[PDB]
Amino acid sequence: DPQLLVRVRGGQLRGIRLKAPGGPVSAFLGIPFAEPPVGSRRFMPPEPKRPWSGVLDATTFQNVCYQYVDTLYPGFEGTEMWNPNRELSEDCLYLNVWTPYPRPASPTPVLIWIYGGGFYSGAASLDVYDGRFLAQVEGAVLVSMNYRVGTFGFLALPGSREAPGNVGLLDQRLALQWVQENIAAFGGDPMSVTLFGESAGAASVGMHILSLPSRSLFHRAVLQSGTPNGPWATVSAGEARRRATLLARLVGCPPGGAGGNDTELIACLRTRPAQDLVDHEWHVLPQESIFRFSFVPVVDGDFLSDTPEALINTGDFQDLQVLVGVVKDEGSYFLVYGVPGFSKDNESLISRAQFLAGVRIGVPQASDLAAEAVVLHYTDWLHPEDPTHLRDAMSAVVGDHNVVCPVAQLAGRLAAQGARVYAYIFEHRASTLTWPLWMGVPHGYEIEFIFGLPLDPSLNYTTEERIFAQRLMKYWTNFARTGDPNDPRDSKSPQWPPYTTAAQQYVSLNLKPLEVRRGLRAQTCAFWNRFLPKLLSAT
Amino acid sequence: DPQLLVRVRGGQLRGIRLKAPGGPVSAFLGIPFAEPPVGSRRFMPPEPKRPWSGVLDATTFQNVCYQYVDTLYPGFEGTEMWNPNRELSEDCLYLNVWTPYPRPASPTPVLIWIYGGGFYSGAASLDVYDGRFLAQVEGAVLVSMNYRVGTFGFLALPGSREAPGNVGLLDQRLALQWVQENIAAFGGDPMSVTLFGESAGAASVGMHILSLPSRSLFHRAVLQSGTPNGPWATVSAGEARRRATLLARLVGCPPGGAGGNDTELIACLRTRPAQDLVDHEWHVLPQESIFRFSFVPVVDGDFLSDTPEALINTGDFQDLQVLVGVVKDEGSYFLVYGVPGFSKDNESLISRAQFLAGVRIGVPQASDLAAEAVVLHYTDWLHPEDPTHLRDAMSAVVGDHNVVCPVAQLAGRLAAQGARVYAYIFEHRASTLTWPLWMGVPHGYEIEFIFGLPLDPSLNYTTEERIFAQRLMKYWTNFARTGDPNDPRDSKSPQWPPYTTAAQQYVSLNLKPLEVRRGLRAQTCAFWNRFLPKLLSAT
Repeated sequence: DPQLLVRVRGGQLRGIRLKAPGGPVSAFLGIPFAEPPVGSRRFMPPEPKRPWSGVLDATTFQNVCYQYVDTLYPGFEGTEMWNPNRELSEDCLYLNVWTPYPRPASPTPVLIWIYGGGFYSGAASLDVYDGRFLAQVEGAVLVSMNYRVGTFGFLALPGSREAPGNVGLLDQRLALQWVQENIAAFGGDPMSVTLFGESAGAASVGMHILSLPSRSLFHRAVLQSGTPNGPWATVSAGEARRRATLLARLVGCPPGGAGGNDTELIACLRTRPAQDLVDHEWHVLPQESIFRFSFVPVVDGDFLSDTPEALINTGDFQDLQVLVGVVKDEGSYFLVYGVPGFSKDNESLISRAQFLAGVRIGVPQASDLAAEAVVLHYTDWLHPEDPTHLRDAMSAVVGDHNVVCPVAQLAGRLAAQGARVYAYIFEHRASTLTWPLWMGVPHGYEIEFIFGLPLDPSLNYTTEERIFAQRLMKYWTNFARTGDPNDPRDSKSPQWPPYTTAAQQYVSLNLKPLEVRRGLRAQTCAFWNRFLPKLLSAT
Repeated sequence: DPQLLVRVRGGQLRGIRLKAPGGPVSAFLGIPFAEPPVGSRRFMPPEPKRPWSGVLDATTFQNVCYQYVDTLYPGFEGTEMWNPNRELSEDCLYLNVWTPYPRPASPTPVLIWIYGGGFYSGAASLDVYDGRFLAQVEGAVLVSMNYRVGTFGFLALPGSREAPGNVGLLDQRLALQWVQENIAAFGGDPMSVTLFGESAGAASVGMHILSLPSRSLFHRAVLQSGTPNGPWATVSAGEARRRATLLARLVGCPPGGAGGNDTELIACLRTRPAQDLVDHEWHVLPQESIFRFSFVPVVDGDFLSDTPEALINTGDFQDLQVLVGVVKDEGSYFLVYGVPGFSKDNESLISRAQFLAGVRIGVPQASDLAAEAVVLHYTDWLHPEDPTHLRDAMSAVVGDHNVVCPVAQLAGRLAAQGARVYAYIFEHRASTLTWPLWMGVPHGYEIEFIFGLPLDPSLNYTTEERIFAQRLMKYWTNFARTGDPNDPRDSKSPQWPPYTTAAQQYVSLNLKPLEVRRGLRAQTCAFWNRFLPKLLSAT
């Protein structure tokens, strides 16, 4: 079947024909995009996959990059669903392609997805990132690649030749240059590349916009629940180094009282079993905390010329179309992972003292005064001990601090600089959600919908959820083709207005039709984005 | 007429028969309560008036104590109404008495009023403090004394024998001891003394509660728009001294490069024409500001054993009944007196920069960071330049900082310590009000109502206002007799609940019936009463 047989710039491939509810889909899973970054390649910028003979099989999902695996709640769908579903391996630089069966007629727009998992975990192989529905139904050419997370992706000794950092991003950039020079053959338009990701994938998409060289490889961008500018998606060189060598040292690299040879250091590191590194991953953070990750993009003054803050602050984004948004309760999920009093198993009605402590875990960089400021802001002084309030407060400190305000800081900075921005607030809690009611709509629970999982009848969502999904898919693909999530020409009732400095408009993405709103946590985010920082830089 | 002829502990007096709308009233105006504090008596604690021969005439209002006179808007009722309406003079220690004609049957409860004017101005002689209606109508024995304001009342050189401070308060205490030993003869009950005052009079009432010796002279207390604990009603010894000597020095006391003799200093000061002092009154403040006064009660460690803060913080007020409240816009009035952009003549739609400056005048003690905090808190980040918002914001910074939050800090501290507290928010703007609409209900515009001025038909308020007034008078006299502003036994519809730490209940005093509410500016006041201070004590 020529539908499943495609010649790529480096060789032939055989896809597989998948069956989505509305029909058939072509799927080319496992395409090498680079030479496995193993052995003396570990910590190195990726290299273009060499051309192969014969027909490369591409009927299946490849190995997940090497990464920590979540224990915490073993056998629990809520956590497991995020875990690797393929074998772990340093040989994981592959991407996927879904195209409607049969290949489109003309150059369809492409949706390149970037998975997220703190920069330390994640995989395109995942169920919720099943690009079949968006290709099947909205007739889109969808691509999802794997990029090195953890030490392998980001361990860096800034200035070094052999562990220079951000290589997990270069992985994604490489997948992008490949989509450029080969998506054509799948019926995709190399001229309408729309990047889109969640958590650190969103953060990533952000970095592509902030990085010159990534510019020519995409035209539109979506950033769900995450940005390049907050407190957790980048570290300085100094800290990077501090956590590289510290990690090295815990692994015996270098052995003895040796030193001053970054090369020997990396050479040594390059011999340790992958799992040895993952074993010490979490011991290099400088404080007890949540929503803070050990190995993530570093401000090298290369891939990022300066901090994302400085960049979105003075960049020229005068033409960029960008969709951005957030969910009802970003912070909830993270509380279970480390804030005394919280669990998925009870209502986590915490004490005040617990909440006071939470604030220091959740805002680890905060001095005392700054912590005080945060407590002032989230305490309800008519009921400073209501456990239910405290509980939700904790979730807000975390969610606002890491996701919401940073989103809003980016939305506004973008708009003010030229961007056409759109914003939203996912508020629908999936019926199927396995987390406790108290977490409401946790970080990452919009994905099932954007991808169109409710369209699968076996999965069993509600018809509303299904319709909902379709609506959501429609907005994305529409922003994808046009650069406006809006019903074509067809001005079908509710409209989605561009987020603007002055009006500050965003929409409620939920079961009830679009419902425009103004100001994304405006006060709260003024707290965080405007004042808090000066407090911190004083203390 | 024996009604108008009364023998007091020191001599005979002849009252005059006044005519209130509902009938006749006995009025004993001008009763010396102390020996004129003139000459070598200036700056000295007051002394009990010597007994006189014959029949002391008491048919008229005596001289207003020596004080600055407001220019600003000459001929304008809004300011003039506060100005002296009698001759100025250091010989002003007299009080007044209104009793219903004819003398009550049995010991009526007494309402002793304490006028307020920044501790620098004021007089019982004023029109709005006409105790005839409250005696006429609610059959109450009302008393209003004059106490030395300004330098004469408060200039102090702490530790000195001859200018020890707080003598204006001792004046009021003396009037109190007189009411004690003589109100009896006017049909008043020396056993049901209810102090009640506004602005610094309220602040004063507060100090009586905080001062042991004032305790035995009153049983209930009301504090309108003012408390002993805020930022402006007390100064330390050190500052007191600093402003005494500085004032002295500007007046040539002592002349030359002399010194180290507080006595010579005061002796010298004691020779300067009263107006010479008033002339330099306003030059000893340490910063440009508003709602800040030069000469006011000092924390001597005598009349006040420690700061009012410390006192309401650890005092035992377990039995005290106290009514407390505030008006819609405390801060408005003060803006005209010194905040660039404001005037009574235009809508004062200020610029942002103006508002930024306002904040430093209005919160003179604030460091930069603290000012920042205040700006953060009152700026509306969706419209940080809306002049109308800025305008009202300025008024709130001032009103919350000086009156509201301090009231709330006291209410709560009292309640928590045993007090039975009641609270309110006067929200009715008199129809007659001559200030611009933008000031809404300015500091001091409840007085007309509590005193019952609308009952006078010539004055021409609205019937509602009249009825309103009657209602208000009823609450006061009721709190006065019972210690509960509530309709007797007669549970006549809406009830006024005690302000409590937990529920934080207060009521809307306005045209529409009582309407209980919870939390007096709860967030805002948490800002000011809890956080702001630590910010300031850090900076």
